[PDB]
Amino acid sequence: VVADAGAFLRHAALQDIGKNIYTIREVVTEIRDKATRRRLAVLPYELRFKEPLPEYVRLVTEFSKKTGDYPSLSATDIQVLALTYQLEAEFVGVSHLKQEPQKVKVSSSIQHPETPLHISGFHLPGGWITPSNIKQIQQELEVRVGCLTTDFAMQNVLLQMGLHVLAVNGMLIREARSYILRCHGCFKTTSDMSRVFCSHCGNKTLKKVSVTVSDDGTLHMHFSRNPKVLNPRGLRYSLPTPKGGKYAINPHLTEDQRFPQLRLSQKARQKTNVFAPDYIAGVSPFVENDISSRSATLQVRDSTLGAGRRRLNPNASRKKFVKKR
Amino acid sequence: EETRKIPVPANRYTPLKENWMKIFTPIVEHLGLQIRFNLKSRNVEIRTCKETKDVSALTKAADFVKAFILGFQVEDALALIRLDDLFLESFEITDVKPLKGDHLSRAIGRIAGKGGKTKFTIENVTRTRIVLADVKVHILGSFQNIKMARTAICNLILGNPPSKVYGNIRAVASRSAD
Amino acid sequence: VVDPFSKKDWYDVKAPAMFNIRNIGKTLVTRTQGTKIASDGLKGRVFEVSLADLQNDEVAFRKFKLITEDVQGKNCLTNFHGMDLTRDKMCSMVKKWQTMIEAHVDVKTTDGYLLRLFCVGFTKKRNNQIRKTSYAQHQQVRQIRKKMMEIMTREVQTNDLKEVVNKLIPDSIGKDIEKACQSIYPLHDVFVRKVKMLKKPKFELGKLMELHG
Amino acid sequence: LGPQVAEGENVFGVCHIFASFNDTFVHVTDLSGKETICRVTGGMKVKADRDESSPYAAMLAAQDVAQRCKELGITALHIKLRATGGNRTKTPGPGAQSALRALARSGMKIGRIEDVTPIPSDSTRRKGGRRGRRL
Amino acid sequence: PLAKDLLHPSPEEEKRKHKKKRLVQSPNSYFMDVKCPGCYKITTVFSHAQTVVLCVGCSTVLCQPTGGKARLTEGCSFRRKQ
RNA sequence: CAAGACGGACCAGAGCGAAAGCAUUUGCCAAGAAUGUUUUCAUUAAUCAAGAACGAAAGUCGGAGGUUCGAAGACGAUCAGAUACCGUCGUAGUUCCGACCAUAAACGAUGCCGACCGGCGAUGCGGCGGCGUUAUUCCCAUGACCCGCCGGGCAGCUUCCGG
Ligand SMILES: [Zn+2]
Repeated sequence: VVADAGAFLRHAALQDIGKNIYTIREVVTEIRDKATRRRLAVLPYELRFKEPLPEYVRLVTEFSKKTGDYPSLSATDIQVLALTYQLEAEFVGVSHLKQEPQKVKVSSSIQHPETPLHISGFHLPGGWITPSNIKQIQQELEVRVGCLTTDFAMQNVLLQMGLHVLAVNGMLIREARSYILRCHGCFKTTSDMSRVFCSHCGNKTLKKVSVTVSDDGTLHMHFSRNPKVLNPRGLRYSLPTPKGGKYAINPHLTEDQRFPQLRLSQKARQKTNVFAPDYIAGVSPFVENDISSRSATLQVRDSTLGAGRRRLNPNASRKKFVKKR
Repeated sequence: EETRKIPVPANRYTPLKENWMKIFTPIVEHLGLQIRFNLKSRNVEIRTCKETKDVSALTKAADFVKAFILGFQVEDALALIRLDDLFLESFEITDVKPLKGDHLSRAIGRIAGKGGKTKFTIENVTRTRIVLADVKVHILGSFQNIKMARTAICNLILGNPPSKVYGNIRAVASRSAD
Repeated sequence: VVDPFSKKDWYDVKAPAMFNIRNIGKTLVTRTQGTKIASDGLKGRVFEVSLADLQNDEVAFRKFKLITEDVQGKNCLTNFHGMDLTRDKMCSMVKKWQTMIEAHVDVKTTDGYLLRLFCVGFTKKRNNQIRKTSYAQHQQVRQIRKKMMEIMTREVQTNDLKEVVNKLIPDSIGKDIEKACQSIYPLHDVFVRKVKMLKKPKFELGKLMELHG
Repeated sequence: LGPQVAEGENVFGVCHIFASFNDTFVHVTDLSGKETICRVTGGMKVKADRDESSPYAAMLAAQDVAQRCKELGITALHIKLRATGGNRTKTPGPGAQSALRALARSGMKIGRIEDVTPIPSDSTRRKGGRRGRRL
Repeated sequence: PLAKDLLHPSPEEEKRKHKKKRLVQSPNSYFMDVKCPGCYKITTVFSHAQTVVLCVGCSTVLCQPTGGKARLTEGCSFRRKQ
């Protein structure tokens, strides 16, 4: 029972479920959540710290770069993987695990990658969200040793190599359903769904591809056989000359170009929380907007705001009196 | 058990998809209601269950999700869940004044102002939230606050400059015993 | 001083045999006071009933107007008067980047009920489309409108109210229009949006019996 | 006094909630709609023309009309929300929302919510001039 | 830009251009020889023919006028002349 | 039930027209740009004093009609001085027919025709070339999408061409 940081973020109190609890210092000390550090001094102390061996982290990296997941992995992640590897090797016999895993099998469909399947509240033609089910919706929930990993990359490598891992649910998991980003220029796959530029060739070219991994160790990934996904419509447009200074915003063509620092003030990024015990004493129902600061005059916006505006093609026609920032 | 269904437009599908968990978590935890999103009819459907705590919570949920769909932020309709006396007046810009074409667009501009600042200024004086659909204006707040915001907005789209609007709305807020 | 509601009577009102749910509900009527007859007072009422209150399997965005025509001792039989769509549905159907095509016909059925049919249909953005708008040209729109007019004219003139109403409950007309108009331009959301009762023949009793049971 | 219906089945009424820009109207009728059971205006509760369109007046109207339906035996109501419509504003105001919330609060089952305002196909000329309306 | 051999452009480039904006004017049409499936009589038909043409020894339509190129009836064979 | 009115949402920096202007269905009438042509005429052209047609709204004559709105006008509120704002009603007018007037911020505050000088990809119409998905796999063409190209347009973005 090797606990990853995902169980600690989700308040997964599975300490009574297992007995061989082993954790890393750098998977518990980096968490900036206050409630986790609060409950850490409250939770019963039967977890213990263990260090992996350099040979086993070397082997774990050796087949993890054959799985095609090594750029997506992190150092403490490899610590967790090789810790579980060492525990299952030292307790259980080593003949269960298999190395140099299976090949991929390609089977595409007509469905869009943005089809809203496997969302709990979404239902095509009954799927309801009940307070009996709010504790149930975590993931695709299906003996002695296991993992408490929430990342798909960890589940992927642990299941390709062959360990039975589990979730916040007490029962061991069977299938892994998720999405990955694949470059369609260099054909390199990254398990990090947040990024937009690929690590290999750096173009803004990652696209979603669905991946399902069975309990045997066989993986199959579905592409989308849809002409809308691979369409060069809104891609070539005339670019402005690069401007410098403290105020210039650039069209963001590379993943690591140096942008000028344009942050928001504290009052500008306060969101009203309504379930605070002292919210009712507020003279206004809402947090007051910020108009006085210099960031308000410069029309500085959050990264989240204006997402569908970027998805419009620049070679189009907007409204006559509107200006796009 | 009874239910309410509310529709969603095409442009409001993605904000519903992104903020989905922040929508259905207070509906299912504090109110105790079943919720789903019918994709064929494109309707958010909320029904009462056996473990619903009290009546009129379904109407709170309907107001919450409808306010989110109209364009308000998820926190601003969580305010509708918690508070009692909050309402939604909405009206067309061409209602008070017959405007055609470009003039109408300029009216929209002076509801926003530069950078939206004028709009935010009203949100500081009337203590309300205001959402601009393409020809429509939605106000969320208390009744006298909604009326104050509506007078300010109608003063803006009859030609009055923002300075007179700020002065008048601050005077009215001063006499409002706030 | 005197409560006028002690002089009132509660009659039961029932749906025709076309629909699964019969019991529409209760109806208030003043008592017979010698001069005016209580049965004559309620003989010209229009009942607004949703389709969800008429059949369990069907959809709820359709409304039926029903005329009460006879009184059977605290029992009211209704006759079909009209059909309409929910305004919430109609508000949801009108999207911007598409073309709305509307048609209307004045058509007489076999048993003499002269009706007015309205049909609406929206242009559809297809599966692999990249363009924002899905506008159809004027001649294509005219051809679609024509095809609706002969479809409704053909499928009303040869039937009676039993078959017409049994067509309007699952909307065979809309699906037939959608199937037939695929050769001109693919359509998104086509329905018979409103049905009006222009003319009725002479009122009988055996017709209501065979319509109800 | 009331219908002779068992405790399982419920009877339906149609509550025309008409929230004009001066008061509110609560017109509870039969499913036919011809005969009125009750109608509580804003002006029947508050003795002030300033408070005529207040949500408090609509709340009191909804409470009194729900008491009237419980005295007769109406237990579930369909709702037809209305604004002034026509040339004027089409969207129902805060008074209609307050009345519906107060009527749902007082133990009454809600059926179908229907936004029936007299929306013109093509309007006549507006009440104000070319200058405008509402200050 | 600033270095273009206007005297000798590539044939793809001149084929792309408008027929009056070529270096030397040349039409986009031709004269096609059509053979009916029934008769053996060969007929010269202009590629953008505006009139409906009938076979001399068959009295059958060969092409139908359109906005641009006249479309051929089904079963007829055509060969471009030089 | 009737009366006159208005053609919302679809409605867009989309289209047409010399401009003012033009938005329910269908039928008729006479026009029009563009595109396509290895058709015909062979300079027949451009701008145009004099002169001639059209010309928003408001207004004036003769007829009809008056639903809404509504200048003037009548009241009601409001004040050291209010005689503009606000509320109710309402005349001419707003509607149609036939005669008048020729005026607008009748604006792109930018004459018309013709040539050359950077780039880009969206859209409307027409034409050309095409793997494919579709009309429940359509038996052939045809409509809708998709990818390029050319011509005329309504526009946009970008640029230290130069002003
Ligand atoms: Zn790449």
